[PDB]
Amino acid sequence: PKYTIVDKETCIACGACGAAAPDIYDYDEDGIAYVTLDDNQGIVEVPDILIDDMMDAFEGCPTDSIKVADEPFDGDPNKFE
Ligand code: SF4
Repeated sequence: PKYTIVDKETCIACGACGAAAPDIYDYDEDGIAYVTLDDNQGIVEVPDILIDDMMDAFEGCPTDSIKVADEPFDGDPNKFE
């Protein structure tokens, strides 16, 4: 499986990820991205049909703020660092 999460501490509010993967990422009132699948907790497996969009958003993010992993993040975007 795949899980994804935004590191809100590094996001620069550029609007690219919601364009790449609108069913996965949206934004708070200040434009900081978050994963809508699971309220940015990194615990809901990304649907198979959405993985390619997820990878577009992940690869495109200018500040490497989107994380992807094969195990849940359990709330911590920096778990695998
Ligand atoms: S693409 Fe990256 S920097 Fe831009 S809004 Fe999404 S998470 Fe933030």
